[PDB]
Amino acid sequence: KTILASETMEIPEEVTVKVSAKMISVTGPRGTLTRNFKHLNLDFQLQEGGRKLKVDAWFGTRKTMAAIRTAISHVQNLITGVTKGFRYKMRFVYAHFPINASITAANRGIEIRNFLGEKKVRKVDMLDGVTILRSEKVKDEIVLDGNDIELVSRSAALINQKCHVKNKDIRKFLDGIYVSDKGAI
Amino acid sequence: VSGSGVCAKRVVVDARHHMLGRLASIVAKELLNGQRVVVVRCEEICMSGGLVRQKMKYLRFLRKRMNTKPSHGPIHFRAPAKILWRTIRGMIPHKTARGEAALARLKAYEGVPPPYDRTKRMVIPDALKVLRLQPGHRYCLLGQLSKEVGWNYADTIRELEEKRKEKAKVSYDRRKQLAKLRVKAEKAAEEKLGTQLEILAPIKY
Amino acid sequence: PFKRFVEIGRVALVNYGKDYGRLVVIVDVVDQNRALVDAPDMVRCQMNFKRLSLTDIKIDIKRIPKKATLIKAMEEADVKTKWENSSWGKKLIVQKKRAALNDFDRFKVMLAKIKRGGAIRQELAKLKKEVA
Amino acid sequence: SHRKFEHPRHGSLGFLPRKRCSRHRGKVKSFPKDDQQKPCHLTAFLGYKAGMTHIVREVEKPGSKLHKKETCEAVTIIETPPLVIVGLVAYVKTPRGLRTLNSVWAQHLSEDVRRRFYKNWCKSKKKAFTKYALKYDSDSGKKEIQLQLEKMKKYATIVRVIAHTQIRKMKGLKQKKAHLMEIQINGGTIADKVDYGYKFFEKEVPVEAVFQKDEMVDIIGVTKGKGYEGVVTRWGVTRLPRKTHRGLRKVACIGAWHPARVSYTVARAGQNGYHHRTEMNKKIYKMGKSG
Amino acid sequence: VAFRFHQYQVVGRALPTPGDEQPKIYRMKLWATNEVRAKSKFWYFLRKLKKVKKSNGQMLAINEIFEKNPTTIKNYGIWLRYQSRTGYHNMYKEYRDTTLNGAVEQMYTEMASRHRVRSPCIQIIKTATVNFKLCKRDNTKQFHNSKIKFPLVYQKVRPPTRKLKTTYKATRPNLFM
RNA sequence: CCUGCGCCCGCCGCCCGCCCCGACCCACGUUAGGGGCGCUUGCGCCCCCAAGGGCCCGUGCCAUUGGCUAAGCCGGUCCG
RNA sequence: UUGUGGCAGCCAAGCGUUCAUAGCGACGUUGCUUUUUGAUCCUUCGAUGUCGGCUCUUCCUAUCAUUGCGAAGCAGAAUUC
RNA sequence: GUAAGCAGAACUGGCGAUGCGGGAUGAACCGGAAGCCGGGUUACGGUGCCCAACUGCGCGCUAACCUAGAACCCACAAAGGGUGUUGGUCGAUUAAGACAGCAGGACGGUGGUCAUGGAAGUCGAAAUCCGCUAAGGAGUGUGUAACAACUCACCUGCCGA
Ligand SMILES: [Mg+2]
Ligand SMILES: [Mg+2]
Ligand SMILES: [Mg+2]
Ligand SMILES: [Mg+2]
Ligand SMILES: [Mg+2]
Ligand SMILES: [Mg+2]
Ligand SMILES: [Mg+2]
Ligand SMILES: [Mg+2]
Ligand SMILES: [Mg+2]
Ligand SMILES: [Mg+2]
Ligand SMILES: [Mg+2]
Ligand SMILES: [Mg+2]
Ligand SMILES: [Mg+2]
Ligand SMILES: [Mg+2]
Ligand SMILES: [Mg+2]
Ligand SMILES: [Mg+2]
Ligand SMILES: [Mg+2]
Repeated sequence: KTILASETMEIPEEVTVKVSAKMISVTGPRGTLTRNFKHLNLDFQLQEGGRKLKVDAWFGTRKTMAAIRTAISHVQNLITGVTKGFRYKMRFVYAHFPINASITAANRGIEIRNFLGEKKVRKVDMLDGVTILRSEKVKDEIVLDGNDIELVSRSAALINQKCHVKNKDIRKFLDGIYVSDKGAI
Repeated sequence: VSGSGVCAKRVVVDARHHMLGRLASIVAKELLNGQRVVVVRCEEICMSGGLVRQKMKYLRFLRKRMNTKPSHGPIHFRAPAKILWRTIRGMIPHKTARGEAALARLKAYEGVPPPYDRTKRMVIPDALKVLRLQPGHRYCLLGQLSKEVGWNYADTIRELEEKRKEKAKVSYDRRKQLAKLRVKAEKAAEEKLGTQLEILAPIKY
Repeated sequence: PFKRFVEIGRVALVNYGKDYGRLVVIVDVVDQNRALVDAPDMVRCQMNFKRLSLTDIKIDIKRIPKKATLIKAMEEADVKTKWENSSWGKKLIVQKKRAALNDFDRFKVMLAKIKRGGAIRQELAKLKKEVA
Repeated sequence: SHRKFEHPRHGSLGFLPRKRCSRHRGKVKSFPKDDQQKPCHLTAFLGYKAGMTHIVREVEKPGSKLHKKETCEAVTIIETPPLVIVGLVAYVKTPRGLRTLNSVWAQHLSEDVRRRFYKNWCKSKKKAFTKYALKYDSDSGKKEIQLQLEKMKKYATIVRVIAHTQIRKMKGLKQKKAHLMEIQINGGTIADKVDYGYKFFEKEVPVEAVFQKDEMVDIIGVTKGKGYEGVVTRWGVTRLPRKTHRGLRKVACIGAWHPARVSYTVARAGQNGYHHRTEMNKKIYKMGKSG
Repeated sequence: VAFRFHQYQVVGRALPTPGDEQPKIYRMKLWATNEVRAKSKFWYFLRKLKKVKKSNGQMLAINEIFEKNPTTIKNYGIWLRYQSRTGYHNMYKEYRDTTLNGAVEQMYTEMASRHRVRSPCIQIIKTATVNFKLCKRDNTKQFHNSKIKFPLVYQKVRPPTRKLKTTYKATRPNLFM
């Protein structure tokens, strides 16, 4: 019912944004990230020659005006993933049994052993942009890094929900792999 | 809905991004009115309400079967062309001689088989998704529903369409060249004839 | 970006009703659905946006002009003759004229295009054979 | 009116109708999914069940009580003389399914395989393929046969060979009319498959070139026929008490009052045996090659 | 054209009795779809407010009120009393229309839409032309903006007349806002 | 494979029966966008609304007696 | 029809060694169900074979065990919602 | 009578005894009562298809991952909930800096107190003033058996709508 709702974001000058129909492709020193926004029913327009991306909702409701800042928030993550990148961190938390994390191939997967003394072996591959590396400096860490904040976050979540403790009171058997520092490097 | 009133031998309709119920209702009255209809690209028919609602609706349909003899029971078709035909049959009196004759005039296909690929394919504005659905309301494709309820010819229809669409695009380009040289001919002839074409100037666009 | 807006001074075709084919000037918008439209031949009245079509022409006015000021600004931007000679506004005019051909006129046009049709084909044959 | 005590249903609803098979030769209702990097092999044969006997072998299976022990096992012998490939068939993917595109036959077909096409061989003229044979002796005819091969290579998505058995080499079978089937070629491209099949026309395939030792195979065929059988043997339902009027060997209640119909799930009397069956994972213990 | 509703002055008084040869005269401004329904609603309020029934009363004059400047846009406020499914309420509204008749027609429509309230359940207390700079509702205020500009996000695709209706068309409709 | 006195195919001699009455027309894709054309390959130009268009001797009693005939167009037939 | 039979809700005085709501839930109150019985007498008295078991099939969920989960006065084992 | 398509009364009408149009279907619900026909127009009810009649012109509300919902009688749904969404009513805070979020911050007569084996406030906890100030209850849990700081309402710093 609101005639016009719009928000603007600035675009750093070491990256270039190429919005087509609603395909916002972003390119910079680290790589290229693309995302589909055809589902939004908004109006995207670069102004000042690519240095601002101004997004528009005509006659939207509260639900539809909620999309403006999500798209704006998403495009930030596409910007910052292509300059600095993203890096999640997970600690190994265990009471008695050490968990033996081992890489699969060229930092593209992990293979976690002995979790709660189980003989079963846990297999999880990294998504396209994500590499995994055991921390050289901290007691029990694995460090995930990549361009796409979402692919990095799903990989972090994959490894966490593959170490769920079953059958036992989880207020005491705290064992698992959890996200420690979720910042952007 | 009364009927087109057209004298075509048949009308080929490209059902892509039409609404199943609205398209079926238009087509049904045409068949009753004695017209013959070909409907192609039924895998591309759209249905309002998302896939989840439409899957649930279809699996309630699978439950209906004659308990003592399921082969006699309702016959659940998976292919989109047969989904379209039964939806149309629902809108026709099909247990009369007149309705049997109406259903005979209908042919429905997945994709665009010969000879209908080199034929002009009409669209029905009363059932188009752009005009009947508000952008931001869930919908699915009738091809998508069939894939998830047991139609095992989705991929072959996809393989065939890519080869056809490529084969049609070079024809687009071939006519594109032929259109341009004909246009330059238009000028070159229309300067050869001067005042002799004066009667056409006020009725041209 | 879009290329046509509902706003002050925008001239819009009336594309449905008994009044089909007239240019009006949006002089104030009442709500999200209804406009107030004034043209120099008619009484300023409110109309729905569903019965209009925004054109490409604009004139440089205030909100709610005076009829004399409206009549002036229409001519200063030359609203009528621009609509009449552009392809969109000429399609309307010809489609009226084609309707008004009597039977003898339709015959002499029928003669003209047969002669023109021959010209094109023999013109088009010479290009088709000249180019290889 | 719930049943007082429960027990699982007698018989399987998955093998209905329990009618006589429409086929004497077993039908391959699915071939192994193709793996284009494999070399061109065949996927099936036609054998003849000769009989049974038993072996005694010694097991290696650490953790089993049979480990380092003997065991006695029944085995079945299937006589499998070489197949003879007489033809090639190509298939193409259509929106309705798979379709035969074309087919090329060998020049020379034995009397046995040609008997397959007649219902009274002896009083016929034996003309089958007598004119298709002449396509191999004129350059215009050879041109067609070669052109048909090109068409298979050009469009086929699946290639099958036509093969017949050498029924005459089993004198115990009082049969001269060979059995004929289509056997799919897996592996290689379609160009590889067509070359593999045609190259090898009129020739013999041993069982070695397809099956190996200790591999698992499915066996397809029609079971023994037992005529018209009542519910106790046909379906396995229990007998009724001795003192029943009008007979023991039946099903007491064939349905409730409603629905007012007999359901397809209730056990009835009818044909028993001579049914089509596919039976999986029959292991191969020994291949016997003459010589 | 016709407005569905019309504004009326209705004038009336009690019957002259053997005392009070000059009973007191009352007036209202009423909304109805014709004079007959206007007179009927007058005798509704005057029975329940001033305790004079139509039987013991007398009708003096009835006049229709028209808009002075139909060609301009006025803002409007309407103070209305209505009945819900579980009681009675007071509600205030803002509307934009060129005539106050048009303003009232929208009000009944939005009551039947947003609240399922029917016309026999609404009593209009007070009507006014609230000049802008004092309009309260947010919907009405966003239109108090010279340089108003917006696209047409919804646009009907339809022939000028049904004469040009077809069932089939060669190409898809071509739309852009 | 295709009936030894049985059938099949091809040409013209047509006569019925049948349908029809100009029984003319292939882009994909989306619609908070797209299309044609040039040159930075992106920018300019022009066009965007309905096949509401184009095409076609479209004009001879389903069509007068004969001859002639360019260029152009449509059919049958030959071959590729 | 739903008194009675069976299942389920809401409020929360209290229990739960302290803590209304882990698990319960008094005094009150709202429903559902139609395997009980009662109430009724609409159908059938020129007849619809009237208990139970045996046999066989199918259907429901208001889920006992089996699969996947959530909570706990869940340390584990067991148990409960 | 808990009730019942239950039993018994009062006024009127209907069915029974009556076809016809509508409510998909129905004895009594809505319209309307009738010779055999032509033409016109209506009532109830309708106008996407079935199915005669608009995919008509307008304005809002609804998005159902429960079979969304959709016909007087009529083929139910209740108490009770929702930070789904849309409108209103009564109050409030706001540039004198509001709400959120983050916190250095909650200090002094003051453990005069309240437990004579414990508590400006911190197992616990009767309760009323005052000192400072843009300011902070002689503190319901900030958790230290006990003077230590972040997490309440009460003011400050950060934020600027
Ligand atoms: Mg109709
Ligand atoms: Mg029983
Ligand atoms: Mg049981
Ligand atoms: Mg047995
Ligand atoms: Mg006996
Ligand atoms: Mg009860
Ligand atoms: Mg009870
Ligand atoms: Mg009785
Ligand atoms: Mg009885
Ligand atoms: Mg009886
Ligand atoms: Mg009897
Ligand atoms: Mg009887
Ligand atoms: Mg009986
Ligand atoms: Mg359940
Ligand atoms: Mg009687
Ligand atoms: Mg009549
Ligand atoms: Mg609400």
